[PDB]
Amino acid sequence: FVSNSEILKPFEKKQEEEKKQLEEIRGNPLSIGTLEEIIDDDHAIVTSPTMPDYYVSILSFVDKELLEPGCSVLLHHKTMSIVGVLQDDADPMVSVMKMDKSPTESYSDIGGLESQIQEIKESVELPLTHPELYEEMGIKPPKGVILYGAPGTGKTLLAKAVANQTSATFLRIVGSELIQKYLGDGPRLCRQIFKVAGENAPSIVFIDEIDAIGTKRYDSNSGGEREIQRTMLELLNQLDGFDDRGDVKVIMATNKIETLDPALIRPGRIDRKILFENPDLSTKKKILGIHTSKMNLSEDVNLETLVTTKDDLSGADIQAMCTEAGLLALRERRMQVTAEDFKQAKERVMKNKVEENLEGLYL
Amino acid sequence: LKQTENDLKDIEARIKEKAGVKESDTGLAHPLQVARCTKIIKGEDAKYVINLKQIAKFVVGLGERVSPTDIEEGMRVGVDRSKYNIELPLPPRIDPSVTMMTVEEKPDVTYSDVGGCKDQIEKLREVVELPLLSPERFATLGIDPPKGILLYGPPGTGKTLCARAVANRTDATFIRVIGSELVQKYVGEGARMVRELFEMARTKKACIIFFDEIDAVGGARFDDGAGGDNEVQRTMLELITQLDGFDPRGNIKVMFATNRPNTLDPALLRPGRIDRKVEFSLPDLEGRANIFRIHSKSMSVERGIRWELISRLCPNSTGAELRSVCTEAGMFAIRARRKVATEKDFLKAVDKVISGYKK
Amino acid sequence: DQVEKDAEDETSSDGSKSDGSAATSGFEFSKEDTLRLCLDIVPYFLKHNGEEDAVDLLLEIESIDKLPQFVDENTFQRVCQYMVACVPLLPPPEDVAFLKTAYSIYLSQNELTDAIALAVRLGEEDMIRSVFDATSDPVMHKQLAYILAAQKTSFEYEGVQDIIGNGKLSEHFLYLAKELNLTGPKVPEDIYKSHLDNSKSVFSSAGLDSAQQNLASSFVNGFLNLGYCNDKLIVDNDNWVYKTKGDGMTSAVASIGSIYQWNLDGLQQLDKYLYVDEPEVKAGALLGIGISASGVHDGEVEPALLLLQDYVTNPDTKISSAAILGLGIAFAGSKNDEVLGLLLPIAASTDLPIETAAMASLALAHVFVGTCNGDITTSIMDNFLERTAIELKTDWVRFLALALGILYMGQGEQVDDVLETISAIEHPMTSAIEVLVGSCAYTGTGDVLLIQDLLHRLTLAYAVLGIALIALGEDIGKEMSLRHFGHLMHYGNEHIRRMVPLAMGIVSVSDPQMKVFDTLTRFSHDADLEVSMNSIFAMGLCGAGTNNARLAQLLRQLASYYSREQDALFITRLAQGLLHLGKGTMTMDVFNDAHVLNKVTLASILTTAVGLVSPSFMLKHHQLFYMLNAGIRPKFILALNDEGEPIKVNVRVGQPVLLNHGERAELETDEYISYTSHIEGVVILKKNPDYREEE
Repeated sequence: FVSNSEILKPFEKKQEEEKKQLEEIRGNPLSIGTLEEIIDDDHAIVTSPTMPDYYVSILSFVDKELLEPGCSVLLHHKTMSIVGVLQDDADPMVSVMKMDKSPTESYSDIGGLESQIQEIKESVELPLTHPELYEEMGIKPPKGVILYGAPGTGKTLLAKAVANQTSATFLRIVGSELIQKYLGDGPRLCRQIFKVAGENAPSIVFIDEIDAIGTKRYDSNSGGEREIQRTMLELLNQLDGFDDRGDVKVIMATNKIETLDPALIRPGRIDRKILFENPDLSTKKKILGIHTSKMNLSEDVNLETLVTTKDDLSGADIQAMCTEAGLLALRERRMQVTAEDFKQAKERVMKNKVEENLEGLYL
Repeated sequence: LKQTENDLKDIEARIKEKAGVKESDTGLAHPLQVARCTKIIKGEDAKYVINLKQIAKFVVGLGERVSPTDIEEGMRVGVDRSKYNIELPLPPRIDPSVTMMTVEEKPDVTYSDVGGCKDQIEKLREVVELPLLSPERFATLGIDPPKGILLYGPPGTGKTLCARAVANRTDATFIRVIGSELVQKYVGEGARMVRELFEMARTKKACIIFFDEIDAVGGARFDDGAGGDNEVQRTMLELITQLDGFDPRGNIKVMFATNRPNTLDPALLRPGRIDRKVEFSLPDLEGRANIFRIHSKSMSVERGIRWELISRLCPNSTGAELRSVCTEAGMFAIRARRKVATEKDFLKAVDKVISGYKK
Repeated sequence: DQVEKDAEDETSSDGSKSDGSAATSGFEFSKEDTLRLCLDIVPYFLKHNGEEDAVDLLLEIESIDKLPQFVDENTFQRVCQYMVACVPLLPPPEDVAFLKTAYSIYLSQNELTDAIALAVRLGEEDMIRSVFDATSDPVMHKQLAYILAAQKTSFEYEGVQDIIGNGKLSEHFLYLAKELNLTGPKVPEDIYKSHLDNSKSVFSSAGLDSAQQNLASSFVNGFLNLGYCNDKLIVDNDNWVYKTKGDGMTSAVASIGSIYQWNLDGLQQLDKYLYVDEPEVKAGALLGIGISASGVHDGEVEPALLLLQDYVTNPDTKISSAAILGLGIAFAGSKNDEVLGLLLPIAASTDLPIETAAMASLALAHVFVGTCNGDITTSIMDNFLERTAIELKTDWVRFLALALGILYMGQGEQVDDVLETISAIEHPMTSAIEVLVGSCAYTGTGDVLLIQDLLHRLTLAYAVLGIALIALGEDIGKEMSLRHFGHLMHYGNEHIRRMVPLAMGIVSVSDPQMKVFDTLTRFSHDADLEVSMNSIFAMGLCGAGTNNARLAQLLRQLASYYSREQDALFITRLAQGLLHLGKGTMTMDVFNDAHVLNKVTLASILTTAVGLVSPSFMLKHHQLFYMLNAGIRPKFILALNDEGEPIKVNVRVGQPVLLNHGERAELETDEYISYTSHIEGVVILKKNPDYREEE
């Protein structure tokens, strides 16, 4: 306040000549629109979301090189004349746009996935954190990454953990939003994804849970659609046309890649296929160590005691099993789970859950 | 001159607002993306008075007039979607589509990923290279070059660099128009760009007009017949009138690329327009060796590697997977911590392709 | 709440060596009833060994007097590991001053781990030497000597070097005669000079024809060939040397000094142009010797730089200009009253045709930085206000005040001499100096008051110096600094505009950022043509040591400048020669693993800010482009056995596939166990007693 009063305040107070009247003569009101075409004759065409498309003129504010068609600019309401230029982010691009900063997940909180960490790191984090390794080899790092698993563990923890170490903004695009059920929205929304990340590139593109655009079938029925056929082709042109050192990656995870277009596959652009694997007992020790730092455990029970019984659970239900372990202690009126509570809590978990039995009694 | 541009807002900007807006909006109404007029009485001769919006449509009677430059006032005179009478000479041809069409005269691409495609080059030698080199031979032969050449194969493979490989031997002009922007059902979008291709092809002889992803264009779609739009309805007429109807063959050629012939209108599929069909097959060992040695110059490799062995262990594969072998070879080298790619690095890259593809 | 309010108003730093004082004299800190609260939690965590959570209680309330009380008995080991990962930052605010009180209670004990933490952070002169008192192993003191040469600061000048550097026999010294030359860049730089012979790359250097365009070739000759000896251009074809006269001849031989740099002797190599006829030929000779002597102070087997002190004062014109700049770079780290006594009358009268004091103001700053002197700022203060002798022009008066932005570092209460100059003659740069001189009184940065005082200035050109220091050690002040740097690029004077790319360019090797690179669009073309010429030189310094990689975005700003005219050739080549500086592969390191900087390198950073006038307005001498050699740190890593003698050792390779003594490497992590104070770069490893190995 003291500095701005003795520095920035006298700058505007002492000398007032121009920049005050630039927004006056042209017009006071403002109606946002998009430039259709730009020329040197000081005339253009603007269209507001209400569709009052007219033919107006141009006055000199910014040079014509800065004015580009397809971006939101500074306009007038009634006369619709161009009063300036604005930022293009006001133009609606994708119906669902989620930009997350500082993701909470990291490599330490995802457990024993280091087998799959080195895979996702080499195709995403390694070219971002070490661009000189792929430059000396004279090769282009893979842009895409194929993932397998379930939401919350395989298709979630792996995506958010990389954005933390890469210091990139988390950008999520729903796979179903790529197809709006309208002809022409397929190629339009795909180009706008690379446009936001195509300036400073301080982010990484993430797409999860594709049950739709991943399968075009043979027709517009049986789960496929005709707009999906031509949308996956334009995404290929946007994948090859996109060129950088790896600051931005496109990570898409679906259930099956057999229905994908061999064009969009394009071997050499996507070198990474990560299939969901069943973790070993060492994975549970890393997940327990996080929650045992808060919840106190008895001295007679260590990390080797809880890992004894583990049946088909990777990383997700270890927290859910410890939730019941802390809930049973509330019945005994105590805030610290002791050895008597561990035995009765794990029996209520491992039992009465999975009805189907995989057993070697086929004999 | 620096301070001169600042004070013109007090003088010149007064008339520019009236001449650029009020004169255009006169009567409740240069690149033109919109045109309309409301309640205007003129005179029969260049009267216009047409509302381009689908609401309150107007026409023009009393004879026929042709004014391609300026019909009456310019400005709010326009056409856009529907044809009305004598308004045709002034279409709104302005559009920022310059990023779609790519015009390259005499490309220098010979063999990069198309190494081993000489089987398809021989298919393109008689129907492309022959009419674009010595067209006078057909006078002695008596036959005719095909009006068009159709490309077929795996999606996203062999439909790009193979078209520019034959263009080098012909010294022709390769014009690639991506059909992704022609997918729109907007009236007049498809027929306008196709018409301009034959116009520029008449100026310079021996040119190649290439349509990328004709499945995105085609002769008919669901929004053509079931819809009230002439998009693709008048576009096929441009291929029938220009190519087969009037424009010559050896001077003006047309090439298509599709993922399947059944997506095209049989009217264009019948002989006389689209005749030859080029199918992309899998290159042999000789084709894989010529592609790997070219990529080995860009990527750092060991001076003692031999591509005549590891490439032989891999069966016939697509041209897209061959570039993947060179990229995946460096990935195992990073894990092995080597400045170059040894012979063991290429072995792990091929085994990754064999286990995940089996093509 | 009482500590936070008392920390906002104080005349001193945080922490004290008196544990029995109630702090009731002068500024009041602890109350009368709070004396018992200081000992309350001490005995509880003492028996249970709960110092992990006990220090966290001190980190929140900022109590320096409790820490020495927790040390009594039981485990002195595990308490040291909890001090490294907790004390530096528990809360959002950062206070590193809690280690000062530990020097008193650990004075007779310390620890292997504790002596590491007492030599970092504040790094008091008595606290740095505390690692040598506890450890009696002479092998451990060898590895500590490689760190002391990198740290400098406390023990640099006479009393350790030139005295103990000849060897000493005692328990707490143990400094071998080899450890003097081997740790610093003295012997290894000559061996490393031979490795660059086979490691040389394709060179674009040439001699061209006319002396007018030889300035563009001389820039490519010296910087691209730095570290590599070239006898083809220097010996055979003199057209790029002899044809140049005046300032061009000074920069011509200055290119020769960098070619012969990092050699056993930089004098006899330049004796060809040392004494011939005119002082113009004699100018660059003494300039190149000081450049070739960068990194060495007392010599190897002889004090070669001691005899060069007589060339500081010369009545000749061109010699004195190139002697002060060249010798001022080589004399860094060596404190001598003879060099001080010569430079005081030169910078006093500021005689242009004779003394050439333009570089004399920065000579005192580049040499005596890091030492404690109150007389060096007193003579300049009296000459600043009164303008003694023939001093007239106000620019030379401002050049003194700009040079005053260095000497007060580490002087403590002696910064008052700078405050008197600010109140004497008002300058645009001196407005922000009075705020940042207080950081020397607190013996560090990162205080809540210091961060709040910087916000008082921003919400002017010099105030961003302390902001970049906090951004490197704290991520909280770093995230906001990127927002403030965008709004500070619009100002009347061009000082603040050119400091933004230079501050991020030096640290661009550790943490490159593309946000500042795209802001150079307005920095390349703004108003005056001198900005466009300095922009190419600024982008070259941002790209020195790294070829492309994340600097491809910086290369896009360079693509706008290719070729215009003959005079524009040297303008555009400014970035090209700096990208190929050191054969294109090198590193610039102003820091270490001790979380402290090097005051000698920081002085060269502020010296180029005050200097580099030739690419800017009012061109003085062409020798100002070679000033970057003062801050260039040699890139090497030694491979040593358990005895510290040079030998081939098989370990993790650095940045060059075979690591040996004097091999180029840098920025490489080391997970192997070392003796004392594990540090990256040069390190002496060992093996557990179960096996005998060199790894």
